[PDB]
This record gives sequence, C-alpha cells and structure tokens, in this order.
Amino acid sequence: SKYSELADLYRRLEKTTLKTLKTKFVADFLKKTPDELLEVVPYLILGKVFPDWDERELGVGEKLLIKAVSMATGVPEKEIENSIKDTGDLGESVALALKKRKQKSFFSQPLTIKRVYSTFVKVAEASGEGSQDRKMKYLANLFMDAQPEEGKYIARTVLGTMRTGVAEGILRDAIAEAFRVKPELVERAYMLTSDFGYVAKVAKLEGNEGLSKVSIQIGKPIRPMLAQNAASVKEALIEMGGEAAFEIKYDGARVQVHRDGDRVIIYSRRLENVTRSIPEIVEAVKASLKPSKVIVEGELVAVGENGRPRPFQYVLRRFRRKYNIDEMIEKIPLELNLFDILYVDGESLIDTEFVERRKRLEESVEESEKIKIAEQLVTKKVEEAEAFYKRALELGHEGLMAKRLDSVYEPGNRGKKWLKIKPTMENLDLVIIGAEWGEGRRAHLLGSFLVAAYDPDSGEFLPVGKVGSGFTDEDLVEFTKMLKPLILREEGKFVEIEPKVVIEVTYQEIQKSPKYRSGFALRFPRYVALREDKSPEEADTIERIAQLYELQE
Ligand SMILES: [Mg+2]
Repeated sequence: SKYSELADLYRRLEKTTLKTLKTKFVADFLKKTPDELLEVVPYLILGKVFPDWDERELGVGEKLLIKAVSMATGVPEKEIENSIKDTGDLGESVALALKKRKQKSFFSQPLTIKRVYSTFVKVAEASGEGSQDRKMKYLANLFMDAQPEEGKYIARTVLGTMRTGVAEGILRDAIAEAFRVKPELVERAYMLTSDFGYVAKVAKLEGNEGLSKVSIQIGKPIRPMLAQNAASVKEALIEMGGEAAFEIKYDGARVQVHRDGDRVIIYSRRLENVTRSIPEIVEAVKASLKPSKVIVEGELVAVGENGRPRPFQYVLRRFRRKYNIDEMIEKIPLELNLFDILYVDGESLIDTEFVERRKRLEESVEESEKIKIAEQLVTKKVEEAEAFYKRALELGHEGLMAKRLDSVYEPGNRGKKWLKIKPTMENLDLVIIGAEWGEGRRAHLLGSFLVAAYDPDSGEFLPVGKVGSGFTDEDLVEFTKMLKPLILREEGKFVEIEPKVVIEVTYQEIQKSPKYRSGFALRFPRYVALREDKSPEEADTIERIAQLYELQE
C-alpha cells in the first residue's frame, strides 16, 4: 500500500512528545501492514532502509541529492541552497519546492512503499563508473510521483536525517503491542537475529510460539553477550561459587565470524560488516575452521614488532580502510583469538552450557599463524588466576575475563555469568595536605594520607581522597620522616601539612562527593609510587579530575 500512510505516521509521531503514544501509533500502523512489507516496514519506520549490518548503503550526499531534486523541480541548486537557507532544514525546502511543481509537471502514479523500497535497493546496489548519475536518475524518477509531504520524508530517509523519534525500544514495544506477542520473546528474537523485519513477520504470523522457536540464522549477527566488572579475582571466583573458567581480556577488537561453505562474513562489536577490511583473516579462518557451518566469537588483535599487542584502535583503522589495501596488511599484522562458538552445522549452541561450548571450540579449530584459540584457565584456586591476571597485565592486555562454566550464551545481556577484571588505568599524582596517625604499634607513624589536586585558577590545594593502602612499614617510616618538618597544625589524630610532597595514586573509582571542596572523592585509592621529581603546582589538576569523571561514562 501507499507511502501516504507512512507519511501520516511520521506526522502523528512528530506531533506527540509521548513515547507511549508513539508506541501506540507505530503499533496500530503495523497491524495494518500486509505481509509483503512486514520485512521492509520497520526499517522504514526507523528512517533507515537496511540493517546496520547490511553492506548496502545508498551513496547519496546533499549536493548530489540537490541534483535529483532539481530535475524533478526545475529549481536550480542555486535557488535550492537559497530555498533551504530560510528554513534551516533540507527536507523542509525540498518539501515546498514540490508544490511549485504541483502547479506544473506531469505524468504519473501514487508512491507506494513497494516502489520506494525497490528504488532504494536499485540506488544502493548501483556501482562503478556509471554510478552517481544513475542514482540521481532513479531518485528524480521517484520524485516526480511524490506528494510534497512524502518528498521530505523520502529525503531525510535518504540522507539518514529522519528524526522519527522512534528508536529500537519503541519499535520493539510496538511489535509486542501490535501482534500481542511477548516483549521478552521479541527481545530474545532481536537479540539473536538483529533483523527487525524478520521479527515483525514472525510475530504477526507465527506468533508467540514461533518467536520462541526463533534460533540463529547464519549471516544474521548475534548481540554479543556482555560482562559486568569485578573488583578482583577472589571476588569473581567466589561470585561464580569457588570454581570458574578464566581467560584473557585482550586489548583487541571483539568480532563475530560466520562461516557457511566459502561464504564468510565477519561482524564487528558494533555489528559493522568488516569482512572486506581484513581478507587475510578471512582466508585464514576458512583454513582454520574444520566444520563447514560455524559461527565463532573472537578478539582480533594488532600485533607489533616485539610481539606485544598494539592498542586495539589499530584494529579499528584496519576496519576503516575502504581502499588500497594489502599495504595495510603489511603495515598492521593481526591475529585472531577465538573464545566462543555459538553455532555448528545446524546445532545452535547458544543454549548449551559453557564447558561443552569450549569443547566444541577446541574441536572445530585447527590453530594456524593468524588463528588461535584463546588460552583458558579452569581453576578453584585464587593464586593461580591472580597469576594469570598478573600475566595478562604483564603482556600488555586489559585484564582477566571470568566466565561461569555452567553458563549458556546470553546475547546482549550484561550478566554476573561473565565478569571482567581490570585496573583503572590512569593514575593521579596528588599533594599531601594532611594525614592521620596509626593506632596500636603504628601509632608513632602516620598511617593514612590526605591527597589534593591543583587548581591553577585558585592556587588553593583541593582535597580529593584519603589513602591508607599500599604502604610498607618502612614506607610509612620514610614518609613520616619526610612529612615531619612540614606539619603546620594539629588536632585529634589529624594533622595539617605543607603542600610539598606529590605521590602517584591509583583508585578504583572517582565519585562525586560534597565531603571535599574539590567536589570529587577518590574511591578505594591506593599508593603506587612517590614523586620527588615533581612540584605541588605540577601535580594533577581538578580539571583533569572532572574530565576523567566525565570520561567515566
Ligand atoms: Mg575494547
């Protein structure tokens, strides 16, 4: 049926600030959809054409879209750039220009969604030397048959500029409402597939039952399973109840590999299709993989000349090459460490407990130069895992993964079933404005230290946290000796100190708290090293702290 109804929806939607109603509307319109468009419609509703993991994209920029418009309109891109200069919105100018051709032009036909989809397919798929004109052809070709309403919408769709107000979750809720299926089941099904169209049609026809009967389509990418942080290895081992599987958390890029026959696709963490970027790896994988139908999860890493992993954004640039190429393979070598296998030969393993999953992984993989199986420690002993922690860290990766041996794969979910153990990275250098005496046998020494950061605006030294941890007894002695001259005042066990001494400190977290005049408060800070090479003015600054806190989410 007609793209009229689509424009109507986009209208209703724009009018309301109310998400529940946006749901109602999308929902209601879904119920009106014939099965042919059921796979097309949702993406249209999101103001897109294809899934984020589709390699197809229509190539059309604004100035390019300016042309396709003009030859429908008669209006030059001179007066169009003028026409859009008053309004502020592209599609807004495109909108009204059609009205001046609405006293004018020609010919033919309603615009129905079927047609528009078709045209978009043709536009994106078109390639090579004869490309961008054949685009603007098809587009103007569309435009002649367009109501000025429809124009604006088809236009912001093309540019990706839509502003429906409707995200993933509204659409999920909508599908649930429309077809009276179960929100948990829709969530599950989109977590496996990532195709909204497939999910829509299956809801409409095969209902709650078939949604539950939705398993992994090969080539349709799975929401990666996620992990909460732990504080520490013991925390983790005991949270998994004394025994657990341990792995490295690499500095690398999580990828997902789909092998069917010779057809091999590699999805990124964000589900970009990166397959073209890294062909070597593709060959490598085909070779390294025993079964003909598999899906495997792995962290792709950039090696560098000492064999130590490069920061993973190198992997990200490798993805970002659209162009001249085997240059990049020699420039940055990569390697692939596989930690999971969700699929073999018709067998969905997502519902299969972790250990057998690892079993299948070891079974299907023939290790190669480029393709490794991630090393795994299965242990009830802390000190082992802590040693693996220290070794991962040593080697220059991010930390340790802990994963429950009973664990099924929980796509998209952030569970306690996988956990991730890291240090915080950047340490702070702070000045000691204060301290507190020990008790008992430490009573003659200062056991707790008060740290502050510079504010070069102020000149005032602002407290950040109190650090009691990370000192040897001789550390406390040495520190007592040095802080002895500098003590400016005393009450209780508290002292007040001259801002001389700067120490390097690690913390678990930065919190915002009124308790210090800096406004921030270091959570579980710890002593790393001492700086006699620095000045109190040269110590890290509150601005740096606020920056880090804001980067903490
Ligand atoms: Mg990462």
